Amino acid sequence: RVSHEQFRAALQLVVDPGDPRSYLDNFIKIGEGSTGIVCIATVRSSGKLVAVKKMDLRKQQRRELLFNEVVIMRDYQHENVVEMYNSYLVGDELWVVMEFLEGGALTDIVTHTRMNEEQIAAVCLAVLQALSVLHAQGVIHRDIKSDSILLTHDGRVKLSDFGFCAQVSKEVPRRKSLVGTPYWMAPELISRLPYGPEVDIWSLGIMVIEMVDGEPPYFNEPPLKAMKMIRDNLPPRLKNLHKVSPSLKGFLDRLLVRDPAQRATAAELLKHPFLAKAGPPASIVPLMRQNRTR
Repeated sequence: RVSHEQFRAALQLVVDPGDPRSYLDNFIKIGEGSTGIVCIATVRSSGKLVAVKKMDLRKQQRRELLFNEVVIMRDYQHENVVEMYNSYLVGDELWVVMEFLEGGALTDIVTHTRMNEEQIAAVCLAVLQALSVLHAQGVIHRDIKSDSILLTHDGRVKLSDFGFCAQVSKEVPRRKSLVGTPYWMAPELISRLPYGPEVDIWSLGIMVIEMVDGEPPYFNEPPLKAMKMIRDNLPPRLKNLHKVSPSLKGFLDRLLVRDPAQRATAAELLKHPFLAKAGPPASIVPLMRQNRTR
């Protein structure tokens, strides 16, 4: 029996108090996640562009996850993680004022264009460098996908949408809770078992299929049957298994391991040769819609 009020009071302390509508003006909606809207605003004083994630407290499936965002954006800061400026509380909504990422989402790049290996390797590297820090401090970002990955004007990768991450300790080292995007889920999570931080390594594997094949495995299928197939059947494979290098296939084989105990860790993968192909963040800039002619 956690009242809507008792909850608000819990956030009232962890957030920046006051009304952010005081110093922000140019509110226009850019996109929409499962949690809420990512409406972008302009500052009055600086005159700079910032993203403002509004999320309703009442309209939530798992309400106590709202903490994840802000609680990870701070205490877990990094070059390949999004920067949060502030976080306020308004009416019945949670407003998180964040850095504006000019490059946009990865979803756009993979669907419309085909990335070469040197670009794909750069993205995987940046994510692992972010994960290796999170996993080491005991964090599981349980919703890894192209939709959660944002890019800068440089093309520098930034992991985002932390709402679906989880904390683990020596007391509670694993979790059962079912969280993430059906298609990018690891089997042990789909099966509703104790899952450690290796769920993200499978999910990163599914993103590599998304990066190559444009969409993830069994995507055209319904959501419930897609999971049954990932859980029951063999590790999913690429359609373009002929175009990929010997290195990439060998890399992805360590990501898409069904048995979590056998599936590679974050630290392990950083040493893998494939990530030597990783091209400069500037090599992603041409593939960004802004510069795409169509």
